[PDB]
Amino acid sequence: HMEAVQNRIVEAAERVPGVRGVIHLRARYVGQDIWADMIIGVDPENTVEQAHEICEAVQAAVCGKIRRIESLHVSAEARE
Amino acid sequence: HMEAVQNRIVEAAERVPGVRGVIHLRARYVGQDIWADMIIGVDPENTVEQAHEICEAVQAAVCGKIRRIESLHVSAEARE
Repeated sequence: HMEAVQNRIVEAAERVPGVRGVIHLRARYVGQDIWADMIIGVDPENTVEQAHEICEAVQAAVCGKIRRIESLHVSAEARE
Repeated sequence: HMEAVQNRIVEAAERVPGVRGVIHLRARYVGQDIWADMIIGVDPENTVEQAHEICEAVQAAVCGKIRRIESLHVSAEARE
């Protein structure tokens, strides 16, 4: 049941300003830890710099709320 | 490691309007489920009716965020 932990990741990410959905989330256990890779949607008219700031906020928010995560790589794509 | 689940319960409860701390939290596993009893602090000058509303909001907030909880009994005491 990774459903429970993935549901938490998504919820957490979605509550960060500028996230327009979670497009992708791959999470796996490395021992008792989670390592994850996520793609978020953002406004296409955000700058690249803003997109990088939103990714960094999501990394902070998600890692703050889900203490078992030990690696979280966040990227962004335009979403309408 | 019930520390992780109890930390989540407390955080969740503390973010509900009118909670002035978690005074007490007993949580235990009943199979894979959590059953818990909690006392929250509230403003002494809240009415008894308001205190009951805050308890009901905490029950909702906590059970909404921690899906493994299958019983949560919330009571209130005055806290300055």
